[PDB]
Amino acid sequence: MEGLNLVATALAVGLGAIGPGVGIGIIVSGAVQAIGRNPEIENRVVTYMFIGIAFTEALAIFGLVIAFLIGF
Amino acid sequence: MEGLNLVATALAVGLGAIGPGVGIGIIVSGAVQAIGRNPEIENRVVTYMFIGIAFTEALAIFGLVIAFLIGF
Amino acid sequence: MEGLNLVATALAVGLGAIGPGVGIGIIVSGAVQAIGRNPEIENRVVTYMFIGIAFTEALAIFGLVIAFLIGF
Amino acid sequence: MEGLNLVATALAVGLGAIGPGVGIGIIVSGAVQAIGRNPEIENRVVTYMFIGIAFTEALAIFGLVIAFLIGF
Amino acid sequence: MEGLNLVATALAVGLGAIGPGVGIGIIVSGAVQAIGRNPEIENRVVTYMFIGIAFTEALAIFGLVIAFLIGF
Amino acid sequence: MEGLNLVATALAVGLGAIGPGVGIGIIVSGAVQAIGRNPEIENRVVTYMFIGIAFTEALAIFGLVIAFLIGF
Amino acid sequence: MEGLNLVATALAVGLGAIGPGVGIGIIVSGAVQAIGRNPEIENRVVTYMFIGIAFTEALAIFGLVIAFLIGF
Amino acid sequence: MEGLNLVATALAVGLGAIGPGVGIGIIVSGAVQAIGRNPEIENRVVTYMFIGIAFTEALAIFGLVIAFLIGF
Amino acid sequence: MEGLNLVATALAVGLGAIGPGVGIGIIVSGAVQAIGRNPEIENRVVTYMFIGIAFTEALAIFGLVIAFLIGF
Amino acid sequence: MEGLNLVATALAVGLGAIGPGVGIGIIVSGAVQAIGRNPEIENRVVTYMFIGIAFTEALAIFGLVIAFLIGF
Amino acid sequence: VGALIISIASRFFLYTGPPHVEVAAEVIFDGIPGFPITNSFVVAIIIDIFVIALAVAATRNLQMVPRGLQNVMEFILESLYNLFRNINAKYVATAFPLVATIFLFVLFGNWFGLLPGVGSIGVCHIHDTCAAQGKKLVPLFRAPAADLNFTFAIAVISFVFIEYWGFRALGPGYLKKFFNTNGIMSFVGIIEFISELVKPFALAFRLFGNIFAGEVLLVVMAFLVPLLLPLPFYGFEVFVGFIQALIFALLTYAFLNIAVT
Amino acid sequence: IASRFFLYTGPPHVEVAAEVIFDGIPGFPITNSFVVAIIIDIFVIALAVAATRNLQMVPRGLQNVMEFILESLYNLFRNINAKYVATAFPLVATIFLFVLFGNWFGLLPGVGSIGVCHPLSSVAAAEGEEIHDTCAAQGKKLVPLFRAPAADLNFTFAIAVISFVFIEYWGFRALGPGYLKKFFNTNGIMSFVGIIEFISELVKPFALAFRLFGNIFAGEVLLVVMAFLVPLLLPLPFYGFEVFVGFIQALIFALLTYAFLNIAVT
Amino acid sequence: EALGINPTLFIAQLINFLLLIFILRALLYRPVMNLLNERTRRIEESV
Amino acid sequence: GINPTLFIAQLINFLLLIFILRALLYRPVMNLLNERTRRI
Amino acid sequence: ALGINPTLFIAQLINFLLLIFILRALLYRPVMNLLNERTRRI
Amino acid sequence: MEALGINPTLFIAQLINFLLLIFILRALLYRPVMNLLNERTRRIEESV
Repeated sequence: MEGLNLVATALAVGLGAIGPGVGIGIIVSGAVQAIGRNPEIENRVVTYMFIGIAFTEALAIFGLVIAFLIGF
Repeated sequence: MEGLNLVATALAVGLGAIGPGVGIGIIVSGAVQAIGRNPEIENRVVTYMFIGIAFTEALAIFGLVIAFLIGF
Repeated sequence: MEGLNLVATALAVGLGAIGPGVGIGIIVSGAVQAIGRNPEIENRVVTYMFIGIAFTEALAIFGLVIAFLIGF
Repeated sequence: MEGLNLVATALAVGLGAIGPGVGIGIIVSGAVQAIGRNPEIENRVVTYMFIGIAFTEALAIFGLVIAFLIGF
Repeated sequence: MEGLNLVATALAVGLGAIGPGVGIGIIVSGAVQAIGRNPEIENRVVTYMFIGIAFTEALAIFGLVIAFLIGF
Repeated sequence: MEGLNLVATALAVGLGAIGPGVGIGIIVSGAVQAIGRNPEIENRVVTYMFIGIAFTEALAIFGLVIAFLIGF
Repeated sequence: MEGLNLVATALAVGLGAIGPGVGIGIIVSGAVQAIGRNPEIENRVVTYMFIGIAFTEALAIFGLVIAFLIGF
Repeated sequence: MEGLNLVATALAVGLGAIGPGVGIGIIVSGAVQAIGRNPEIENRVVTYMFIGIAFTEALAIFGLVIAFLIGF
Repeated sequence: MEGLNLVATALAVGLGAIGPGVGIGIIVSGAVQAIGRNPEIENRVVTYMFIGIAFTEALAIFGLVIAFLIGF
Repeated sequence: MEGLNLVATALAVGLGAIGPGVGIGIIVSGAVQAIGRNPEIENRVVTYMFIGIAFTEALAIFGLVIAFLIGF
Repeated sequence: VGALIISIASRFFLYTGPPHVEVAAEVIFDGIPGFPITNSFVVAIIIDIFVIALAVAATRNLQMVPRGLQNVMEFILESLYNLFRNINAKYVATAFPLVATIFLFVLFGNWFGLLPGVGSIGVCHIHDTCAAQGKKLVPLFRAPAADLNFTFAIAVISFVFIEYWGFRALGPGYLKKFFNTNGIMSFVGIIEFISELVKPFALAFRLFGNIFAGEVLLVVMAFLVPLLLPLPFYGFEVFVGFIQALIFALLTYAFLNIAVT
Repeated sequence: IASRFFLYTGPPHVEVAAEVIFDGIPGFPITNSFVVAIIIDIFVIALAVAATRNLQMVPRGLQNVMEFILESLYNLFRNINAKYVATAFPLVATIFLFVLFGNWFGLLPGVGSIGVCHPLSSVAAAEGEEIHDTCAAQGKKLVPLFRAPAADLNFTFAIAVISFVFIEYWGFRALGPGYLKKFFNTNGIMSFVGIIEFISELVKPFALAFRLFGNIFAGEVLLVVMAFLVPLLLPLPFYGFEVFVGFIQALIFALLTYAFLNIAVT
Repeated sequence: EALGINPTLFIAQLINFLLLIFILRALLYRPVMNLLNERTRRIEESV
Repeated sequence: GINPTLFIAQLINFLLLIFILRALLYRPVMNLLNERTRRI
Repeated sequence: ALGINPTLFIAQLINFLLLIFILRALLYRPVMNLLNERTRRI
Repeated sequence: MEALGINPTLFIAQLINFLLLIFILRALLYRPVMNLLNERTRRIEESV
């Protein structure tokens, strides 16, 4: 088919946004609630938040990679 | 067959909006609950909340730009 | 493949409604729950809540915009 | 395909009523729970609740509108 | 390609029933819990409960009303 | 094609199961938790629980009846 | 085509799985938590829990029936 | 078009995994939390927990069975 | 079409990952919270976490093995 | 009808990101919340959290494997 | 009024025809050798005239005790000022004229679209009136928020305002933020930069899409059943216009607040 | 660190199949799964007799490790049902002690490499190598000599069916004719849930067999694929995850067997 | 003249606008006037 | 849609509106509010 | 295919039964006896 | 052997990966395990 390669990039980027987006949302919400409940642990909590975001962000990055493997 | 590029733009934008929307929604809800429970920590909370949004919306933003690269 | 533009418009609008709709619902529920737990924080909560309402919906708006571009 | 317009209008209605439906459900549940504690606050949480609905329903409305722009 | 219309009908009742349905659930659940914590507010709570349903069901009703138009 | 009607009835039944299934799950979980919290009010909440079911299940029935129409 | 009946069977079974599966999960989690918070009422809620399942899984059964018919 | 039976097998297995997976996750999380809150009841909880799984996982198995009917 | 086997493999793996991923996340989060609330109950909470994780991940494993059979 | 391999790779990557993304988000949020309420148990829960991640990411890794088995 | 309405079938008699109003751009109202007066510029001038008229009516005397229209104007201005003070402390005076003018203007623009004859009254270049002749009918009084030009203009003016005030508040450092951190504010910095860049586009598109969808929704509901069916939608739109105005104002001010801090 | 990820020497493809039959010249054919089952039977028996050959106080060495593992399993099963913890212990202990070493044998070097046959060579501009196999001659497929025992749907199905038979027998052992009372009892709504529970009990052995076989097969195939992508330093975390998940599956197979037995008896 | 008027659409819009105004005056008339009077009284008493 | 003359005219009109309301709608009412607040 | 050979299935079942009995008579019984001795002679 | 067939290069990769995994496990998961075994045997020594 003439298309079907733009659709691939679209699907990859979109679903890589679908998953990690909610993942980061839940991570930040829970972490910030923990900050509010117990302020003096903030530092530790913050670190884990970022770590979690990384373990989530990479997934979206993978999707982007697929786009760069088709868009380019 | 011939309009597949339009389907690609639509899929990219829609699926990029599916996830990050819920993510930033959960972020804002958690941050607001943290403000309500402990107003004094509010400042700190807010910053992290925005940071989370900065990440989550970013994914959606990616999808948007993909549509541009596809539609344009 | 006639009518593929209509399918693209429908997909864009549908997924844009899918994501930020739940996002807005979660934001408003969290804000009203925090207000109910502590009324006095309302003045400092609502504004932040509205910010979230204008973030998630933004993504949905993006879809609508793309839809209009696809439709027109 | 000649019938793709019908599938498009069906997707416009069906996909557009997924997010807003859950959003309205969450908003009303949160507002009712926040009414359960401190009934004197009933007024304010109602206001925001309806405001929240007026956002979520809006998204669904878009879908509906798009359907009537395709079906009709 | 006549049968496509049926598929459209299937979507209109189908997808349009997966959003409100879940939402209705949450509404009733929340309402019931609010009745459990504070029985004396039940009446008012019940009101808003039904009000919420009157919105969510409406969305599903939309998914129905176009479906018959698609079927006919 | 000659089989798109089967796909239509399958989609209708499937999505009508998708929505009200989670709706019933949430309603029954909330009702049971509220009964456990306040056994004395059990009867009352039970009624509302069933009412809630009678709404969400209705949506499923709609989808089901569409299959019954697609069947004959 | 030729495999459209198989696709319909798969769609019906799968979606009827995804709905009532989460419904039953939520029902059992809520019932278990209520029992843990109040063992004396356990018996009562147990019946209600099963009743809830007897509805939710019922939906899945419908989907399965649609398989057995399409599968003759 | 080539064999659609492979796509049917894929859809059946995938959706069967989609639903009961989240159902089992919620069941186990709720049961573990209830046990941790009130250890004295754990055995009873465990019983119902497994019962819930015995339902939810069953749905997924159905999909798998359908796959082995189509794939074979 | 022609390469539908690849699409089937992708769909099976993807949806199998979709379901049990959220299931495992919920299980681990709930069990960790239960351990944090009551550190003395960790001994059996961990075992229940692991058996629930196995139950959930079995569905993703079924998806992966089905896709491997389709792929190979 | 020709470039279906790209669509398959995109679907695999995207949905494998969809599932484990939310899984990791829930895991990290729950673990950090448990740490907040009980700091001295942090080293006891973090491992479990990581263990949970090592499972969820595994599912996503599976998708990546397929993306490198059909995308090659 | 009972629920046993028999006029539900008014489409048999009053058939509005297909929703001809679907233009997603600016339509010229008057042909002039200079710049063309679009359908949105005329209504923008009308709303400007109305705003100035109410201002001079409530400000010709400035009575101590507020009564009549002066009380209404004082109430709305005080509510907006209190909201802005809640959002930010010291920069209320700096941004108040912009963020209150934008609120009033887009509010009256949104509420004008619901006026009867907006989608009906028009100029010749079911079958309307002009289509009977050779000249097509183009409608008059298209709400300024429905136009993409006006929304883009107010969005870009808000963007310039936010950037200028953030720069003036935080020195040259605001221009580069803390990109030199390389540990945290390195990948987040570009993310926030692109978010700020897409902020005006979202700000304009929200208003444009909402108002366009409202107008086409009213026309569509007239197409379906043009009696008692679009009353709830009229209520929803008269609500959502004011809500969108307030959201736009509060949002530009909150973006200023997050820019300075 | 990452500069040594040379793929100039790597496998040509990813060979994937179910259990493959060995030569089997006489009757009663034996497969690659039923040579590793025998080898792990020998290993487990030798380990047991070594731990047993000298039993005394103050355990240290093989006996200490065996006692620790056995008492950990005993405590795990006791927490579920202390009445049958000793009546059914041999089955749910041998299941673990066999499946664990079965899964851990698949990770040993040479699994999927030695077969019985019943830089320049690698392709450029590709991330995976294309070096052919030793028994490319005669056009054979190089049937692997050693496979994971649980990676075969025959051994895993066998352990699932023996577990199901054990559960059914010892639920029937002390319940009276109460099984007919748990299912289709026509106690109002209890009839439907009884039928569903009977269906679940019927599909339980299938679920166990499919779960274990799929997990082990997926682990081995992921290892082969990761080796294909990058021969070295890529499948290290995946090897760690595979050994962990093999031990995990070995444990939860026995755990689920005993849990189902407990839910049957009570 | 060049006046373009859609008869049915204009009539429907006018009827809907009149009904909406009537329902608003039925509902959103006492609260807004009461709030205005409360603000007026509060400011007046501060003299 | 993106007519530069049109949006430039709209931008100029909006700037003129905010600069005519400040000296007529905002300065007088803000002065009155300042007098009222400074009165207490 | 799946290769579910009934002969191979029966062979695996017999081998597993023999392993069960051998381990019960060789490992589980002596170790449980020693555990009971060291937990009841305390 | 007339029947033995060995992958020339995949076997080397498997060997290297397994050796690295064994070394890493000995570096990390050999001290806690030995510590637990020593604690158990010392507890049994104390009990006797």
